[PDB]
Amino acid sequence: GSPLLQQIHNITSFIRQAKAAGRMDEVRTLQENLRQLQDEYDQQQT
Repeated sequence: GSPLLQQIHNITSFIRQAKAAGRMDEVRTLQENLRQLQDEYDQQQT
């Protein structure tokens, strides 16, 4: 739970910063990293 949530918080922040700097490749790969970790977090709780 909580450690995974920390990772999720951090990738979410990195996506915000990458969008603000107009770095598209970085945004798209990080969005896929986030999507995979969010499913892992949800399944562990589900």
